[PDB]
Amino acid sequence: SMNPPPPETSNPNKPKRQTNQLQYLLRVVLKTLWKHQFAWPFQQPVDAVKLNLPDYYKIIKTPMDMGTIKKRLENNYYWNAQECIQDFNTMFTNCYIYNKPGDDIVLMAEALEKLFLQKINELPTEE
Ligand SMILES: O=NC1=c2cc/c(=c3/nc(C4CCNCC4)[nH]c3=C3C=CNC=C3)cc2CC1
Repeated sequence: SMNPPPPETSNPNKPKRQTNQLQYLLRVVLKTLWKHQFAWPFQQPVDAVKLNLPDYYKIIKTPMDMGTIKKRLENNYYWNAQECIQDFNTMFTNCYIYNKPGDDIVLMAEALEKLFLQKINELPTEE
C-alpha cells in the first residue's frame, strides 16, 4: 500500500529567511496546536499503509502534517511566514477533501483551524 516519501524538511539550494513572524509561527502557533487534544492525527505524515487508507495518497497529492511543519520551522526552511501558513492551510484543506463533514478527523481539523486562525490574527508586524 506503499507510502510516498514524506515532504522534505530541508533543501540546501532553497533560499531561507528568519523573521519575527516565522519565530512566532514556531513559538506560538505550532506549539499551541501541537499540545492540543486533537493534535495527534496531525503530528506526523499519514501512514496510509499501516492505517488501511489505501486511496489516501491517490486523492491527496500535496500531503502535509504538523510534524513536517515543526521540522521545517526548526530547520529554518521557509522564505517567509506566508509559506508556512500555506502548509497549515494545505493540511486542513486535505482533510476536507478526503473526509466528509462530521467525520472525527474533520471535527479535529476544524477545531485546530479555529485555534490557528485565532493565533494568526495576532501575528506580529514584520520587523
Ligand atoms: O484525512 N485523514 C487524515 C487522517 C486519518 C488518520 C490519521 C491517524 N493517524 C494516526 C497516527 C497516530 C500516531 N501513531 C501512528 C498513527 N492514527 C490515525 C487514526 C487512526 C484511527 N482512526 C482515526 C485516525 C491521521 C489523519 C490525518 C488526516
